[PDB]
Amino acid sequence: AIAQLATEYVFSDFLLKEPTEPKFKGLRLELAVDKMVTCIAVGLPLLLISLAFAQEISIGTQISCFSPSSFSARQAAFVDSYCWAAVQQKNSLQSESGNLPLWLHKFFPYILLLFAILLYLPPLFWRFAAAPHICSDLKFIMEELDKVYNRAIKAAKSARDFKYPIVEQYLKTKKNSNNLIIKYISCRLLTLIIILLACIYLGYYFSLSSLSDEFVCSIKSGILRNDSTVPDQFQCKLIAVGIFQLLSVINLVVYVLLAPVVVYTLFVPFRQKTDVLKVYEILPTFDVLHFKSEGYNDLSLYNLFLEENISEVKSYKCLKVLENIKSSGQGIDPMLLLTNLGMI
Amino acid sequence: AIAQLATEYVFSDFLLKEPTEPKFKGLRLELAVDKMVTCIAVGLPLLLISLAFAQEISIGTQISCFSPSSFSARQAAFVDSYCWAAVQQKNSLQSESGNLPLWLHKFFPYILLLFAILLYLPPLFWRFAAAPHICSDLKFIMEELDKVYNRAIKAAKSARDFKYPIVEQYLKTKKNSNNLIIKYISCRLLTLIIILLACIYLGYYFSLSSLSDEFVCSIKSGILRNDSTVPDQFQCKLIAVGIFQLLSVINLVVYVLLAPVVVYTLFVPFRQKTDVLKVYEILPTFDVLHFKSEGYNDLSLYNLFLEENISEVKSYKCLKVLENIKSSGQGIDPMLLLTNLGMI
Amino acid sequence: AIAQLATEYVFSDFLLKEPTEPKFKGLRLELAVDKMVTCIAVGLPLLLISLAFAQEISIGTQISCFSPSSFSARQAAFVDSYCWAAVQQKNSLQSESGNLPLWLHKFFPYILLLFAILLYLPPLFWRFAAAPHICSDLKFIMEELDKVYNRAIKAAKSARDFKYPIVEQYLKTKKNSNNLIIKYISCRLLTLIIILLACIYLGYYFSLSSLSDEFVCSIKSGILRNDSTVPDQFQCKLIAVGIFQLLSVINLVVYVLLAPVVVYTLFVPFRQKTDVLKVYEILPTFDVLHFKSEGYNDLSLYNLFLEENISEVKSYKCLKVLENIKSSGQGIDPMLLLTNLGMI
Amino acid sequence: AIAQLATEYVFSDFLLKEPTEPKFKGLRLELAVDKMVTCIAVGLPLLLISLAFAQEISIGTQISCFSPSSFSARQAAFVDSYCWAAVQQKNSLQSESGNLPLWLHKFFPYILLLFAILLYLPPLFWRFAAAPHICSDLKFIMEELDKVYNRAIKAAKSARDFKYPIVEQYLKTKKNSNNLIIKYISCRLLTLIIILLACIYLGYYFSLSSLSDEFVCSIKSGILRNDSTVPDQFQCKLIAVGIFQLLSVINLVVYVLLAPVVVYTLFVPFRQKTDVLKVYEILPTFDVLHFKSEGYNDLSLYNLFLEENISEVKSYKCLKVLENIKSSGQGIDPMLLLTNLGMI
Amino acid sequence: AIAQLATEYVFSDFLLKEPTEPKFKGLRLELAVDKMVTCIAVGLPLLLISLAFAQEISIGTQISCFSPSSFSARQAAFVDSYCWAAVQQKNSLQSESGNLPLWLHKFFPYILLLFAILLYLPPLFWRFAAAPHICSDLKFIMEELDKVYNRAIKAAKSARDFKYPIVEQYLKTKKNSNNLIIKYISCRLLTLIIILLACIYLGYYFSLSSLSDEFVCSIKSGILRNDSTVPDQFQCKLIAVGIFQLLSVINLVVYVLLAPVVVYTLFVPFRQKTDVLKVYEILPTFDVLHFKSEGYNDLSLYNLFLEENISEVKSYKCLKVLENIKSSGQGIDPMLLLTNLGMI
Ligand SMILES: *[C@@H]1O[C@H](CO)[C@@H](O)[C@H](O)[C@H]1NC(C)=O
Ligand SMILES: *[C@@H]1O[C@H](CO)[C@@H](O)[C@H](O)[C@H]1NC(C)=O
Ligand SMILES: *[C@@H]1O[C@H](CO)[C@@H](O)[C@H](O)[C@H]1NC(C)=O
Ligand SMILES: *[C@@H]1O[C@H](CO)[C@@H](O)[C@H](O)[C@H]1NC(C)=O
Ligand SMILES: *[C@@H]1O[C@H](CO)[C@@H](O)[C@H](O)[C@H]1NC(C)=O
Repeated sequence: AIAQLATEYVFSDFLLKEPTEPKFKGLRLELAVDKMVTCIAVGLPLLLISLAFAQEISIGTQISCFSPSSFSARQAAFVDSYCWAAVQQKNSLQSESGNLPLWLHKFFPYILLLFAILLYLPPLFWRFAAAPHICSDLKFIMEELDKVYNRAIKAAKSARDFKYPIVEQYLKTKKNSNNLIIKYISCRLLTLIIILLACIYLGYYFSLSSLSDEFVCSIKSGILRNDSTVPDQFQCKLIAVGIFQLLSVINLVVYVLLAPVVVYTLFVPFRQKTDVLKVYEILPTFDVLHFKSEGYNDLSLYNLFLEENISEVKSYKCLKVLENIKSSGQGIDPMLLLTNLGMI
Repeated sequence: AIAQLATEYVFSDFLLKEPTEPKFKGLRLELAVDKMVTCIAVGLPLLLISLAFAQEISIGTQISCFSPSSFSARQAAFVDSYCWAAVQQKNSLQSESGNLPLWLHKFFPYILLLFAILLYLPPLFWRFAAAPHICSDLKFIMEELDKVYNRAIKAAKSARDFKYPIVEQYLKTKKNSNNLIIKYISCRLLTLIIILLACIYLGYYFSLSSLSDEFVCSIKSGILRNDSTVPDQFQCKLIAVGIFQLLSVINLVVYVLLAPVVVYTLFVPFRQKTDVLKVYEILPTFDVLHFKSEGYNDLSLYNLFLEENISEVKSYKCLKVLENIKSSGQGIDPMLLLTNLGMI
Repeated sequence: AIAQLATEYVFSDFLLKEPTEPKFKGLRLELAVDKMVTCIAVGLPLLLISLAFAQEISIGTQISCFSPSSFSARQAAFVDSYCWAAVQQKNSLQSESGNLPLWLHKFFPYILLLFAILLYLPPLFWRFAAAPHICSDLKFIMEELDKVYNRAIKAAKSARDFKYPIVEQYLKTKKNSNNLIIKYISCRLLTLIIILLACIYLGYYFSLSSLSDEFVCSIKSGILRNDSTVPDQFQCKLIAVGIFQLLSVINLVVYVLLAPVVVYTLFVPFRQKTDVLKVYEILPTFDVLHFKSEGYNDLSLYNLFLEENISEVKSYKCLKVLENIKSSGQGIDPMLLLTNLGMI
Repeated sequence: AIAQLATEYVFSDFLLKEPTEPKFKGLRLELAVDKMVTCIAVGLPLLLISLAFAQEISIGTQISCFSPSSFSARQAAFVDSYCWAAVQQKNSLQSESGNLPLWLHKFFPYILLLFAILLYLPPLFWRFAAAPHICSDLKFIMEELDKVYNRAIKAAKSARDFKYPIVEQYLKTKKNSNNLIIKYISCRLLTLIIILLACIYLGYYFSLSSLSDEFVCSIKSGILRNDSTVPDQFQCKLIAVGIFQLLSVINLVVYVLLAPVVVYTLFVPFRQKTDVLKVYEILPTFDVLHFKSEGYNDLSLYNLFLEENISEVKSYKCLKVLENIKSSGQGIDPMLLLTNLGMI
Repeated sequence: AIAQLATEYVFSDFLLKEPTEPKFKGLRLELAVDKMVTCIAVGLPLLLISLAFAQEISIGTQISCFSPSSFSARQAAFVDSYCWAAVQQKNSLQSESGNLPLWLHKFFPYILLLFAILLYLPPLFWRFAAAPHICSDLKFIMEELDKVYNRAIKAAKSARDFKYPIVEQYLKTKKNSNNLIIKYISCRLLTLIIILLACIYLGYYFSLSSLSDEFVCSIKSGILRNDSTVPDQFQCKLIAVGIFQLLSVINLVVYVLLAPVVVYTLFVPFRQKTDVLKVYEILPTFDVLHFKSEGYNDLSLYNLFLEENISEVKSYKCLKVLENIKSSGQGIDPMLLLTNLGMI
C-alpha cells in the first residue's frame, strides 16, 4: 500500500536509527545536515521504487505484446515473456529509439536501487572507519569539560566558604592532523559525485522519447524461425515506463536540490561558527583561549561535532545560560556560577 | 481491511509517538494544537489513499477498456494496459476534458502522498532544527523552578524552626532574541501554504466533470498503425475516480477546517495566556515579576511551551493548588506552603 | 519488493550482529575489513538472488514454451512444466550451446546460494573455533592494561602526596605459538579460494551465448512417443536468464574487487601497524618494551585485534591523549597523568 | 524466497539457541562438534526441502499429465489430480521403473523431514535426559575450582603479609560410573545409524533412472471404466523430480562428509586431550594429580565438557596465563599468582 | 512450508513452555516422560494435519469429479463442490465401501484435531487442578531441605569453632492421603484410553480399501432431477486420501509406541527409585529415616516430583557430591561437609 511505504520511508525512523550500542550513548557522530542528506538520497530512490509498483498504480504485468487473436492465452503469455526477456537480445527486437532505452526501462528499479546503495556507501564508510575515532575523542572532550566545570565551581565554592588545560592542549593537537577531515570531505565528495551521476542518469532517462517503451518484438529464433502461423513481429509496450519517467524527474529535482546542500557541507571550515568553547572562557580553571578556526584540519571537524553534541553537556548548558544572562550585564559571571550549584 | 486502516491511522498513536530518547523525557516540544494539526494534515491523506483502494471498495483493476468481442482475453489485457500507460502519451488518447484530468486521475494517490509528505516536512524541520534548542532551555527552566521552590520552602521551614533570579534573567534574555519564534512561525506558515495549495488542488480535482474518467484510447502506434483487425479506438474508463473525487472533497473539507486552526496558531502572542509564572510570584526566593508578554519574540514561544509542559513540574502543581485556594482567601500563602511539605 | 530487499541486505545490520552473549561484551573478534568482506561476499549473492526474482522484474514463469494454437491451456501448461523438468533429461531437449548452459540457467539461484553458504563457512569456523580463544585472551589483556594503568597512577598519586610485567610476558609467549594465525590465514585463504571459484563460475556463466536460454524441447517419451497430435518439438525459452547474466556480471565485478582486499588481508604482519602498546611505554609500572612485530605468529594477530578493540579501553584512550599532547612537548608525561585522574 | 531460507537455516542461529533458562547459564552442555553435526544433519534436509519448492525453481504443480485437446480445463485438472492421488493405487498407473519410485517421488519432502526429525531426536534425548545431570556436576566443578583458586591466593596473600581435594575426589568418583558416557555414545551411535540410513536412501533415490518421474496413468476405475470419450491412458510426469535428485545428491555428499565426523566423535577418550586440570596443579590448595584419562567412563566425557566450558572459568584463565608464561620460565608460579590479584 | 511446520512442531518449544508465572519458578510440575508423552501425542496429529496439506504435497482441491467435456468450467466447479458437500447426503452418492469412509475421508483433519485436543485435555486438567497443589508442597519441601542443610552446617561450623523433623513429618502425612495420586493416574488413564481409541480409529482408517476415495456422485436433486443435459452420475475422487492413510499409519505406529510408555507411567510406585532423601540422612539435623516407598499414595507421586525437581536444590547437589565421594570412603561425611561451606 502507498501509505505503508510512506510510513516506512518518511514517517518511520528510516536511516535515523541511533547506533544500537553503549559505546556511543547519545553521541550523534553524523552531522544533522549529513544525516538528512543521507536519509533523502537513500530513501528517495527506495521510496520511488516502491511507489513505481504500488498495487494501485500497477495495472498488471510490466510488458504487454498484443499477440494475434488466433493465438491461445498461453501462446500470448509466451510472446509477452519472450519479448520481456528479449529486450536484451538485440537481434530479436527492433526499436526506433534503440536497445539502450529498452535496457533502461526494464532495469530502472535495479538502477535506482544501485544509486541508493552507492549513496549509502559513503555514510557507511564514515560510520565504520571514522565514526569511532571521533566518538572516543568527543566523549573524552565532553568528560574533560564536565570535569573542568566541576573543578572550577568547587574552587569557587571553596572561595565562597595541577591546573593543566588538558582539553585545550588536545584540541591544539587536533589542529595539526587532518586525517578525519580528509575522510569526511572524501565521503562527502563521493556522495556529491554519485548524486551528480544520478542526476545525469535521471535527466537522460526522463529525456527519453516516451515512445521508447513501445518496441517491436519478433519471436522467430530457433525452430520458430521459418514457422508460418506465428506473425513476423509483435507490437509490445513496456507498461509503467511513464511512471518511471514521472518518478525519475521527481528524483532528479530532489537530487539537484540536494547537491547544493552537499556542496555547502563540503566547506567544513565555513560551517564552523558560533564558537562553542567561547562559553567556557569564563571559568578560572579554563585557560582564556578558543583557538579553534581557519583550517582544513581535523580541528574544524571536531568543532562541528562539538557544536552538534554539546547540548548533551550539562556544564555547557549552564555556562550558556550564564553567557546569555551576561548580555544584559546585570550581575557577574563567578557570582552567578556559584549561585548555579550544578556540578552534575 | 477498512478497520485495520482505521486503527492504524486514527486509533493507533500514529504521529503521536513521543521522541524515543532520554534527552527529552516527558517534554512535549510540539504544542498540542500543532501536534493535532500535523496528525490530521498528514494522516488524513494517507488514510484517504488507503481507503481509495480498500479491497471492498475496489472492484478490480483501475482501468477497463472494453475491447471488441473478437479480441482474446490477453488482447483485451493488452488494450487495458496500453491505455493505462497511454494516459500519458497525449497523441494516443482523445478525451473531452483533456489530458490533465487523465494525469490527475492516474496519479491521484501519488499527489495525495506528496501532500502528506510536504505537510510532514515542516513538523520534521521543527523536530530536528528547533526542538532540541527549546528542549534544553525548557528542561533547565523546569529544573531551576523546582530548585527555587525547594529553596523557598527550606527558607520557610528554617523560619518555622546568593538569591539571584537566574531563571527570571534567562527569560528576560529570551525576550530579546527571536530565532526560535521565526522558525516556529515559518514552519507554521509553510504548513498553511501547503494546506492551501492542497485545498486548491483538491477543489479543482473534485470540480472535474466526473466523466473525465472516460477517455477514448487508440492502440495504433507502431506496427499496429495500419493494422485492420484492431478497431480504431477503445472506450476506456478509469474506475475508482468517483471514489477519488468523493475522498478529495472529504480531504478538502477537513483541510479548510484545518486552515483556520493553523492561521490562529500563527498568532503566537495572542495564544500566550494564563501567565504560568504568575503562580510562582508568591515565593520569597522568587522575584515578583512575570515579565512575559507582548512580542514576536522567543519569549512568547517559551511561554507557550511552558504552559504546555508545566504540568509535569511538581512545584508548579503545588503552587497552583495554593493559588486556587487563595481565591477563597481563608489562610495565607507562606503558612499553607510550609504545611505543603513537598520538596520533590 | 525491491526496497524491502535493499533494507534487509544493505541497510539492515545483516551479518553485522554482535555476538548475542555476555562472554564477548563489545569485543569485535572479527576485523572490520574481514567483517565487511564477509558481509559483501555473503549478502551480495543473496541480494542478487532476491533481485533476480523481484516481483516487478519477473514477468511470470521462469520458462515459456509456445505450444501450438490447437493445444489447450492445460496442454500448454504440461509442455512448459515438462520442458522445465526436461532441462535435466538430456535426451529430450536439443540445444545449440549444450545441456550444461541449461542446467546452469535453471539452477542459477541454487549456485549463488551455494556460493553464499561456502563464503559464510570460513567466518563461521573463525567465530566458533578461534573467536573464543582470542576473546578470552583479549579481555584478559585489556583488564591487565587497565589494572597496570590504575596501579601506575596510584603510585604517581602517592608520590604527589610485585611489579611484574605480566601482560608483556603473556604477549612474549603469544609471539611463540602460531595456531591462531594459521587458523586465521586458513579461513582467509579458503575465503579467497571460494571467491576466485565464484569469479570463475560467474565469468563463465556471463560468457554464455545469451541465446542458450532458448532450447528446443520434445515431449515425446512414453506413450506420447508415436502420438501424432503433439508436434515433434517445442521452442522453449528460459525467461530471466538475461537477468541472471546481468546479475552475474555484477557479482563478478564486486568479487574481483573483493579478492584484492582478501589477498591484502592475508598478509597479517604487514597490517600490524601503529604499535598500540607503544602508548603504554610512558607508564612507570609498565616495562619499556613494545616487542610486537615481524612474524607469522599469533602475536601479530593479537596486535591486529588489540588495534581494533583497544578503543574500548579507557586507559588506552587517556594514554593516547597524553601521547598526542606530547607531540607539542609542552609539559611532561607523569605530571599530565597525575592531572588526568581517570582510574576507571 | 531463496535468500530468506538461506538466512533462516544457515545465517540465523537455527538450532544454535542456548537453553533459555537460568539453570544452565553459559554452560554449553553440547560439544561444539556435536552441535555442528546436529545443526548440519538437521538443517540441511530442511534447507533442501525448502529449496526444492522455492517459488522460482517450482514451475507450478508437482505433476502434469497432458490430457487430450478435447478435454476441458477442469477435465485436465481431474486427470492431473487423479494421477497424483493414483501414484499410490498400483492398479491405475503403469511405470517402467515401478511404483516404488513413484512413491519416493511424491513423498520425497516427507522422507527428508522424517530424516531431519530422526536426526534431531538423539540430540533432544541428550538435552533432556543427560544434559542436566552433566550441567549440575559441571557447574559444581567450576564453582569448586574458583573456590580453591580463591583459597590458594588467599593463603598466598597471607604468606606475603580442612584442605580437602573435594573436586579431585568427585572426579575420581566420576572415573567409576559410565552412565553418562554410554548415554553419549548411544545418542552418537543412533545419530550415525540414522545418517547412514539416510545416505543409503539418498544414494538409492539419486540412483533412480531419472525417467521414473514419467509414469503412465489411467483414469478408468468406477463408472469411467467403460467410458469411451476418455482415453485409455495419460502420460504424466512428476515435475521437480530432477530437483529432488539434485538435492538428494547434495544431501548424500554432505552426509558422507558428516559420517566420519560422527565416527570420530564416537571415540570420546581419544578426544580427551590437553589436560585442562593440569593447569591447576600449580596451586598449593590443590593436590598434584590430574587423574583424568584412559577410559570408556563418565570421567572422559566430563573432561571433554570441562575442556569446552572451562574458558568461562576466570580462575582457569588466569592459571593458563601463568602456565603459558612458565614456558619461558623467567619468574615463579606463586610470585606471579600473588601478583595476579584476581579472586573473582 | 514443510520446514516451517517442522520447526514449529518439533524444533520449537511447542508444548515445552514453562509456566509463565512467578508462582512456579523452575519447578517442572510435569514429569519429563509425561511432558514428552503429551508433546508427542498432541503435536504429532497436529504436525500430520499440517503435513497432509503442505503446499507441495497438495495438488489442488481436495476433490475432483470429472464432469463431461460439454460442461463449462463453472458447471464443472458446481459438480465438484456439490459432490464435496454431498459426501454427507447419503442419497446422492453411491460408493462401494459405503458412506462412512467418505465421511472419514472428508473430515480426517477434524478427527485428528479432535484427538489432539482430547489428548491435550488430561495434561491441562493436571496443570490446572493438581499442579499448584503439588507445586506449593514441593517448593515448601525444597525450602525446608535447604533450611535443614543450613542449620546442620551451622551446627557443624559452631562445633568446629527445636530440632523437629518437620519435612519428614510432612512427608509421613503425604503417605496417608491419595488424592493427588488418583488425580495423576486418572489423567494418565484417560490419556491411555484416548491413545488407544486413536490407535483403533487410525488402524481402521488405514485399513480402508484405498479405493473408497473414489465415489460416484449424482447432481440430480431439485430441478436438476429430470434435467437431461446433466449426466446421471459423476466419477469423483477424493484427492489426498492416500496421504491421509500414509499419515494415519505413521500416527498409529507412533501411538502404539507411545501406549507402552503411558502404561509404564501408570505404575507410579515402580518408578519411585533412587531414594532422593537418602542423601540427606547424613545430616545431624535430619532424622535417619527415608520412609518413602510402597504405596498407591501421594507420597510416591511426591517422590517422583522430588526426584525430578531436586536437582534445583543446591543442598541436595552438595550432599550428593559428598555421598558419591563416600563410595570411596576416604574421609568422613561431617568433615567434608564442614569443608563444603555452601550455605546457599
Ligand atoms: C527454416 O526454413 C528456412 C527456409 O529458407 C531455412 O533456411 C532454415 O534453415 C530453416 N530453419 C530450420 C530451423 O529448419
Ligand atoms: C502502414 O500503412 C500505411 C498505408 O498508408 C503507411 O502509410 C504506413 O507507413 C504503414 N506503416 C507501417 C508500420 O508499415
Ligand atoms: C509407437 O509406435 C512406433 C511405430 O514405429 C513403435 O515403434 C513404438 O514401439 C510405439 N510405442 C508405443 C508406446 O506404443
Ligand atoms: C462397463 O462395460 C463393460 C462392458 O464389458 C462391463 O463389463 C462393465 O461391467 C461395465 N461397468 C460399469 C461400471 O457399468
Ligand atoms: C421431473 O420430471 C419427472 C418425470 O417423471 C417428474 O416425475 C418429476 O416430478 C419432475 N420434477 C420436477 C422438479 O419437475
